Amino acid sequence: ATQGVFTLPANTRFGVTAFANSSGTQTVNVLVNNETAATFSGQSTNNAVIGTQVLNSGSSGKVQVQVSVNGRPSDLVSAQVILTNELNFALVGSEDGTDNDYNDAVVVINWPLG
Amino acid sequence: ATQGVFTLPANTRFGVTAFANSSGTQTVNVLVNNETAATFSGQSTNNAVIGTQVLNSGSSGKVQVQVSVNGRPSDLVSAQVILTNELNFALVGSEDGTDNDYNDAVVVINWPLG
Amino acid sequence: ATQGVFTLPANTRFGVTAFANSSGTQTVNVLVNNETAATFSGQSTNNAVIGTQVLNSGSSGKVQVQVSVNGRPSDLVSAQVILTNELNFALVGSEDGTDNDYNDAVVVINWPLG
Amino acid sequence: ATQGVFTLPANTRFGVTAFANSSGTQTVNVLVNNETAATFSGQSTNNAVIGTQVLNSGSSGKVQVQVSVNGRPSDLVSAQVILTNELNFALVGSEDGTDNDYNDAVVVINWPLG
Ligand SMILES: CC(=O)N[C@H]1[C@H](O[C@H]2[C@@H](O)[C@@H](CO)O[C@@H](O[C@H]3[C@H](O[C@@H]4O[C@@H](C)[C@@H](O)[C@@H](O)[C@@H]4O)[C@@H](O)[C@H](O)O[C@@H]3CO)[C@@H]2O)O[C@H](CO)[C@@H](O[C@@H]2O[C@H](CO)[C@H](O)[C@H](O)[C@H]2O)[C@@H]1O
Ligand SMILES: CC(=O)N[C@H]1[C@H](O[C@H]2[C@@H](O)[C@@H](CO)O[C@@H](O[C@H]3[C@H](O[C@@H]4O[C@@H](C)[C@@H](O)[C@@H](O)[C@@H]4O)[C@@H](O)[C@H](O)O[C@@H]3CO)[C@@H]2O)O[C@H](CO)[C@@H](O[C@@H]2O[C@H](CO)[C@H](O)[C@H](O)[C@H]2O)[C@@H]1O
Ligand SMILES: CC(=O)N[C@H]1[C@H](O[C@H]2[C@@H](O)[C@@H](CO)O[C@@H](O[C@H]3[C@H](O[C@@H]4O[C@@H](C)[C@@H](O)[C@@H](O)[C@@H]4O)[C@@H](O)[C@H](O)O[C@@H]3CO)[C@@H]2O)O[C@H](CO)[C@@H](O)[C@@H]1O
Ligand SMILES: C[C@@H]1O[C@@H](O[C@@H]2[C@@H](O)[C@H](O)O[C@H](CO)[C@H]2O[C@@H]2O[C@H](CO)[C@H](O)[C@H](O)[C@H]2O)[C@@H](O)[C@H](O)[C@@H]1O
Ligand SMILES: [Ca+2]
Ligand SMILES: [Ca+2]
Ligand SMILES: [Ca+2]
Ligand SMILES: [Ca+2]
Ligand SMILES: [Ca+2]
Ligand SMILES: [Ca+2]
Ligand SMILES: [Ca+2]
Ligand SMILES: [Ca+2]
Repeated sequence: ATQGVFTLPANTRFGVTAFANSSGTQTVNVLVNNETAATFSGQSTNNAVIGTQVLNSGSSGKVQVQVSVNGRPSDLVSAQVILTNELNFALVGSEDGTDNDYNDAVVVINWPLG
Repeated sequence: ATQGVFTLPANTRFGVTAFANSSGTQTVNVLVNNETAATFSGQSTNNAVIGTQVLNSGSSGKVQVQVSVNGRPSDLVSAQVILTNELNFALVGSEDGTDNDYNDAVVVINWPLG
Repeated sequence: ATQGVFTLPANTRFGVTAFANSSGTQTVNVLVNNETAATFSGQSTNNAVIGTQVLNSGSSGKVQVQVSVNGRPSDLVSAQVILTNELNFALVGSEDGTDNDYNDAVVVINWPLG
Repeated sequence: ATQGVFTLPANTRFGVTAFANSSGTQTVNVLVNNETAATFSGQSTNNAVIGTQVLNSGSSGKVQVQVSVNGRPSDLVSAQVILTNELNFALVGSEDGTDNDYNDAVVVINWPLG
């Protein structure tokens, strides 16, 4: 199935934060309405934050996360979970290698903000 | 129900990260096997990452998150989600006020690392 | 925090299924737009299905699950999970006793159908 | 990523329930320790419960869901959710066609029971 694609409410600010757990430099691209809105880059094996930003979901609300490492797209796993009918998490894990730990870049999207 | 309590695998490193979305200064306490292991604080209405840390779950794997604002416990919501039977997120929201956005402090725990 | 309340897309059919795991007879009510839409009751300690129905979320999309045992409201815990940005689960557990298993009535809502 | 594979606690009873939403007849197989322990088949476009069963995770705890339509495997999506650190849902959707609704067979596993 497609992974890393989420429909947010329109015109809504959301947070996006990425963590790295890999020897490879992770490049995380966040696309809003099909256009690149943020790009994070970094390397850690200790869950460092490699980027955080606040974005607006725009007219459609479409948000897509993509991850690549040494020019190759990582395999993604994702889900959205909603707590108390209010608090939304869009979660992505990614795998750049052969161990299927799926933590190589971890991306958390959360809304609402404020 | 009790919220903000998670059983992790024993002797496992995990990340804990907190975000703020409130006019009130948030204080986030992270307990591991019933003793404080990390404390984060800050004040933002734009999702600032007020703290992030790597901890070890220790022998019994018990991790608890508590949130307070001006000495008053916040009401918590939480859940754990597991992707591809590998990648774990323990999620907490909290409410310090009257609007029930539950984002006033948001805490994300992730494992495994590395 | 409020539990067992979910906002569905309007005019959408959804399934609701309830299971029992308790010595007490479980009464499960499903409200749509603040009005009773379905009621199930039964008793099992081995996960029997005590009710299943297809409902329409109607003009409001507002769905609430309530659980009680002989006039005593059970404590609920709930969350919504979305897979591949398409497949939705609204999940409820409930506790009628002292063991905090939260399985005494379990309610699963899923959409879309068809 | 692998989907539909879950690690349960050993020697633990769990419920498994399957729903259908497709013109095609769904075949759902639930494997415990790599052998089929339950099978359900049926056709519905209205979320029929094509089967429910209580199984034991046995000595290994590995549980796998497979879905096919006249022998053709369906693509799966899955996740596990844990509420109040005690109530577990393992969730599966599947796609047999071209519309990406992922509801063609839906499988929910819950534990603990009793
Ligand atoms: C009927 C039965 O199962 N008897 C068991 C006894 O079971 C208890 C135990 O399950 C407790 C857990 O809190 O709950 C008692 O029931 C209370 C109700 O709880 C609900 O139903 C339960 C069955 C659980 O599903 C629970 O999660 C639910 O919340 C509650 O709603 C109600 O208001 O009050 C009830 C109590 O009045 C339930 O009776 O457990 C004992 C100890 O395990 C069993 O005794 C043991 O039996 C084994 C054989 O299996 C053996 O004989 C052993 O020596 C003996 O101690 C008893 O059979
Ligand atoms: C039988 C039926 O429902 N006929 C409908 C027609 O429905 C389509 C549509 O649902 C597509 C979606 O991809 O799938 C067709 O079935 C395919 C199988 O898909 C599975 O079953 C489906 C019912 C869905 O659940 C889907 O999610 C499943 O994956 C697939 O497994 C198989 O390999 O191939 C199948 C054929 O492609 C299904 O037939 O939809 C049309 C258009 O909406 C309906 O026609 C409209 O009917 C209304 C009245 O309701 C009115 O008459 C209107 O004018 C007319 O266009 C048709 O009745
Ligand atoms: C003074 C100001 O900025 N006014 C804008 C107003 O802001 C409100 C509104 O957000 C309400 C929502 O309940 O909360 C008030 O703040 C609370 C505070 O709530 C916390 O902080 C908020 C910013 C928000 O994040 C809440 O979710 C959070 O719980 C409480 O903690 C505190 O005890 O009491 C204060 C005061 O009541 C905000 O001041 O929002 C509107 C709507 O956008 C704007 O028009 C105002 O300019
Ligand atoms: C540290 C390690 O990084 C990543 O794996 C890399 C991979 O991206 C790259 O292409 O190739 C190397 C060498 O094989 C990988 O590193 C090894 O990964 C092993 C596990 O598969 C093991 O961790 C070795 O210690 C590494 O040298 C990640 O995909 C991996 O999860 C892990 O974080
Ligand atoms: Ca990896
Ligand atoms: Ca890794
Ligand atoms: Ca608030
Ligand atoms: Ca807030
Ligand atoms: Ca109970
Ligand atoms: Ca019970
Ligand atoms: Ca389909
Ligand atoms: Ca379908």
